[PDB]
Parts: sequence; structure tokens; C-alpha cells
Amino acid sequence: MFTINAEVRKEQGKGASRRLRAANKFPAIIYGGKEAPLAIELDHDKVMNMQAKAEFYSEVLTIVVDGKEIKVKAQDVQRHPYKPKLQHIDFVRA
Amino acid sequence: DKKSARIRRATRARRKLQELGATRLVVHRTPRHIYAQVIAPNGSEVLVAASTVEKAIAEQLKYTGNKDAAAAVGKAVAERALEKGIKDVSFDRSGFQYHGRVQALADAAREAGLQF
Amino acid sequence: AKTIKITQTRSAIGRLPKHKATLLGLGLRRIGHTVEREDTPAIRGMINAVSFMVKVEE
Amino acid sequence: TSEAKRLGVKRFGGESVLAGSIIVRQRGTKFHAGANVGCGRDHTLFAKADGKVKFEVKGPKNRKFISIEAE
RNA sequence: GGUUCUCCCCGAAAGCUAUUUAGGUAGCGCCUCGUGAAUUCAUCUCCGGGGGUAGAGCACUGUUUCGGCCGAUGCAAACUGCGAAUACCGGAGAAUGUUAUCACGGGAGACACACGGCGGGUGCUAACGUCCGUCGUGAAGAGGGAAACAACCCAGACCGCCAGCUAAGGUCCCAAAGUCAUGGUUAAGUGGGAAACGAUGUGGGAAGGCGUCGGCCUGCGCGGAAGA
RNA sequence: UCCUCCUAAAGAGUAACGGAGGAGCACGAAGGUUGGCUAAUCCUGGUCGGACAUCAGGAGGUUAGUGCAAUGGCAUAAGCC
RNA sequence: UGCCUGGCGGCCGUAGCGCGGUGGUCCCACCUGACCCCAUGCCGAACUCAGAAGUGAAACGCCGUAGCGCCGAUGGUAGUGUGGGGUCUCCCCAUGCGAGAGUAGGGAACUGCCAGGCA
Repeated sequence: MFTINAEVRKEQGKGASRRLRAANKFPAIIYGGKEAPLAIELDHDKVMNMQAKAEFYSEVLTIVVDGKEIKVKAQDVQRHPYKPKLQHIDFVRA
Repeated sequence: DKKSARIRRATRARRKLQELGATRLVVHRTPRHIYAQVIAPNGSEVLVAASTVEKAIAEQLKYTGNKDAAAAVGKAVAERALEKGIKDVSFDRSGFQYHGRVQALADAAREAGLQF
Repeated sequence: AKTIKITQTRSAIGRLPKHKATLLGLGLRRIGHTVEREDTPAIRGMINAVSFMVKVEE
Repeated sequence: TSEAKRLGVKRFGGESVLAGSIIVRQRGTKFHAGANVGCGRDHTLFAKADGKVKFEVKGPKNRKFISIEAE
């Protein structure tokens, strides 16, 4: 239902992760099924705004990158020990 | 726990012969049938195997499992080994007791002229 | 394969014995010295090891 | 309210240890002799013939074995 | 304590095992010259390695707590059902290194090292205190920068030229170079003295409140904050 | 004089009357070899025995032990008739 | 060449633990008695003598149960070699190597040789 915008990953590594965190972005992984996993990049502010609603854990997420519809569910999230910021999320396609 | 204990006790000679890496003659005893196998040091191939069940040697035997059958199996194993060229294989008792049919089979095999 | 130019930028006065051996293998004797070397995995590994003081004409 | 003993592996995998060389000297039995490897009274593993050394994992307990194979 | 002429090349250490020894005795480690010997040795790539260190976990040896020793939650130097980077041994490999590798002989030299960076012990997890494993400087390295200053940064001086470039550090003058720009902070000479408390000092940022009144975070100043 | 784990940064080694004790014995059998056997721990049944002076049906498989203070590996027991 | 059973090796939890069904054609299993080869630290407990006279009880081969248990990614996380910086007790920057656990996925294993019964 809701529209989500992300960017296709091009660089992989802890260096790329640190670059994204410095630039206010964070990586995410989507897997599930015989298809290979896809790594994407998402902005921190938009995901923080989205997480406010309690319907996030109950609604199936829709991702539109390069005009492709991907249906996923929030399998797991990573939270900093004390900083209220998001850094990574693992999703399973439904 | 009988078969497990038998396997464990036979494992002693099974591993002991491995270091010297010599062809081994093993015997499996059962009241119904008796089996004798020649196993190469690698342990994955058998040079020759005989069983009391086979008619070729059970025709002249009243019953498959007995002292006469063990002696016949020993003679057959000995002659096959002689015509194959085993070159004095070692032997293992497979955890059995060397007083009855096992001893009879060993004596029958040695009668042919083997030096094991 | 394609050859590349490797030039020294910083001295190895206070560098470790491994760094000194890497510089000796590269053949760079003085700061600013330039050499030509074929591109191979071993050369790439060495240049990554001592990348902080060597520039490459990729 | 002394002299430290020299432990550890002296020859590792791929070494062309010849006959009589001791592969490792450990306190107890960290590894068990396999093929062409002998064990001493003091729980020391030594080679019996020339060859290349290898370490393998086998058995229900997954016990480490030291073996020597023809080069 | 002294050891007197010049030039060329090479070029250490203040460490390791025993002492009715602690100032020394023997060898090993480090250096020089002569001879002999293998892609010998160093670097980097790939392959086979034991790791049990970091990280994690309570399955293994222990510990605090929770409902009334049973189960669980966290923790560990004489804890690992798991398990790094890194170091080290061997095999193969393009390339460089005046063989830089090893064997023998002659000659020695030294046998209270200091400081700093990296990870620890000790110490009251106060000390510019103490000892360790590794690397760098000095010892034996000139020169440039910080005010002098050796343990800080750059940089190994064959000689010479009234040549250019650059590393660290700087471009207001002393003293050679931007009184250069862009968007800001500071009102205190903070800069140019130092941590723990509080604050009607200020710019910015994410969230409150039925036009409205206030809370939290970040950068710079203030009383503690004192060197003859 | 000598051993036992750490500090000691996953080869060895690497400190300061460092943190810790033990041995300066013993078995001439506690040595070698062949056959077979191999738990500990806990519940349930016995005159008391309830687990704890002995026996058999189970939970569980190397938690008992291996002459020693301590230490590692040990069910192929490196134990025990 | 296909199904089933026993033995000899690799693999050593993708082979294990719990539950239901099936197996007497062959093979395997309970051994009755033993004064006879053999013997009990008492016991024919194990071993040795005769098989279908008695059956598949227990053990074991196979199917399912993914309930427990295991491995297992990409990704991230913690860490570290190298050069530098900071407010230097600790952290960050460019780069390389990269934790444990868990998620997707799997499996009730597979494979080489010999003997026997049914085809």
C-alpha cells in the first residue's frame, strides 16, 4: 500500500556502511526464496518517521526501486544500544 | 547389548592390523550360516568371500552351519587364496572365541598349506 | 600484462621492517623515485600493503 | 603463601618430516597418531617414515588425528 | 687519566642461558674481513596448518540475582557446545633486492641504556611511579618546524653552483609567503590555565502543549581554576 | 634442586620474596601381556535401607577414576576381575 | 537390471533424540537341555553344541511425523594490521581481513564392494 523509496547498493563492506551512516543513510537486506538476496540503501529520516506508527509491524512493506514492486515483511531490525537510530533491517519476501 | 559389544571387541584387532597394513581374513559366525571374507589393507575391497548358504558348497553339507560346514568353508577359502596369490594374509577372530567352529575353520584353512 | 608506474611519496625512515622490505621489493630508493612494474596480484597486494606512501599511475 | 617447558607444534602440515622426527610434544594427548605415526610413553607423537604431515578430523567424537602420507 | 698524521669502504650492542654469584668468569645473540655453497634469503599472491587471543556463550569449571537446592537472567585470571585480525611452519608462483641466505676461519668491539607509540600487569583501575612483548630516535644522524629542549612531526648530510619543486610547519610584521574567499561560532583576550556542580548568555537540531506557555541535545564563555 | 594454570598480546620464550602449593616419595608390584567386564549420579522396590551397611527395574554415558597437592587427555578407558 | 535382508569401508548429528505404521519370501532375532569342547569373581550372565518344534516379544532394516537437535548463507555487528587525527583513560578517519547467535534453505541421509530371497 504505502510507497517506499530506496537505492540499489553498489559498494559492499564496513567502509560502505560507515559511509552510509555518515551520510545519514543505512543499508538493508531482503531475502527469502530461491532468488538471491538484494541489498538496498535507505534514508534514516524516512524510516524513522515510518517507524512511529504502530502499524509497521502489522503491514506488509512495499518497495519501489527502479520501478520494481517488491513485497516484504519486517523479519528483524537492528537498534543501537543507546542511540535512537536505525542502522540495518532484514526482510523476508512474502 | 551383544552385537555392539562384539563389534567393539573386534575393533581392537580391526585397528591393530591397520598399522601393519596387511590383508586380513575375517569370519562372521551365525547358527544359520558362516561367512569368511578376505579384506585388503585399504578396507574397502574384499579379495574373496565365501558363505555357507551358497549351494555350491552346501550340497555336500547336511546343514549350513556346523563344524563340517566350517571346515568346508575353510578349505574353499584356502584353495581360492592359493590360486589367487594372497601371500600369507593375517587373520582376525572378529571378537569370537577360538575354541569351536572358529578353531575348526582355522585348522581347515591351515591344512591346505597356508602360513598365517 | 599492462605495466604501471609506481612513485614514492613519503620516506621509510620510521617505518617497520615489513614496510622496508616491501619498499626494497618495489625497488624505490628515494622519495619521489619512480619505477615501472607489471600488474600482477602480488604487486597489487604489495602496493595495497604500502599504499600510504606510494602512488600508482593506474 | 623454575624453567618453563617448550610445548606447541614444531612441525606443521606440509612439512616433509623424515623418520624419527617428533611432530608435537604436548602435556596430555591433544592429538592421536594415525597412519605411520607412533605414540611414546610420555604422550609424544613421532613419525615412522618419510612423508608429508596432515591433520584430520574423524570419529563420532570428532577427534583430531595426525597422519603422514606419501609425498 | 693519556694514547700523537690524512684518505676510502663496511659497520653493533648495552640482550639470552648457570654462579657460597649480583662489579667477573663460558657460550649464544649483534659487527668486520677471507673462502665455499642452493631462485639460498626478504617482500607480495595462492594452497595445507595447530590456534583458543579479540568477539560471543553459559553446553563445560565457578559466581550475584529472580518465584519457593529446582528453572532462568548477567558475569570470570587456575571456563569454552563456537571462534577472529594478527604471528609463525611448509609447498608453488610473476618481479626487485651489488647473495641481502647459510657453512668455516682470523679480528674484534659491547655485557648499569633512556624516552616515546602500540596491548597489559603492578600501583588506591589518584601519580610525568614501576616492569613487560613489538616498532622508532638517540646512543653512533646532520638538517627544517614547535622558544630555547633528544626521546614530538618531516627528513638519512659524497663535494660544489647568488637554480626549481616538495614533506611537516606557516602566509599581519618581526621573519619568506593570503591582512584570499565561501557558511557559521565567540564578547570572554575564551584563543593565551586545568576535569567533576549550576546557571533569565547565545547559534543550530529532533519532539511537546489547549493564537497560546514551556521542556531535551549539540558548539563557544563564567565562580572552583593557585607556581615562587 | 624440581613440577603444577594464569598474568604472558591464539608457535616457543617473555617481570618484580607475582598470584598458588606440592615432591624430594612410593610400587621390585601399583610392571608386561590374553579373555571378558567398564560407570558416576538420581527415582522406584525390598526385614531396617529411606539414596546413604547389601540386592534389582529404570533416568543418564563418561560428572566417578588415573597412588600423590595441582594439571591434560583418557569408554579403543590411559581402569578392573 | 529393479525390491528386500546380512557383512566389509568412507562420511560422523543433512547419519542423532521422541512418536505411528510395516518386515518372516530369504536373512537376522528369543535357546529350550547341556551329565558331552567351553565356564561363572553365584547365575549356560556372555561364549560353544541341534532349527523351524514354538514366534517377530525385545533388538534391528524402511516410510512418515521438521516436535527437539545440526549445519547454514548474503547482510550487519564487535575486533584488528597498516598511516594519520582528536577532547588521547578512549574514539574516529582512507584501506584490507572479518565475530558468535539468529533469519531464508536442508535434511527422518548419502555413497563403494561381497553373500542370499523375490523379480
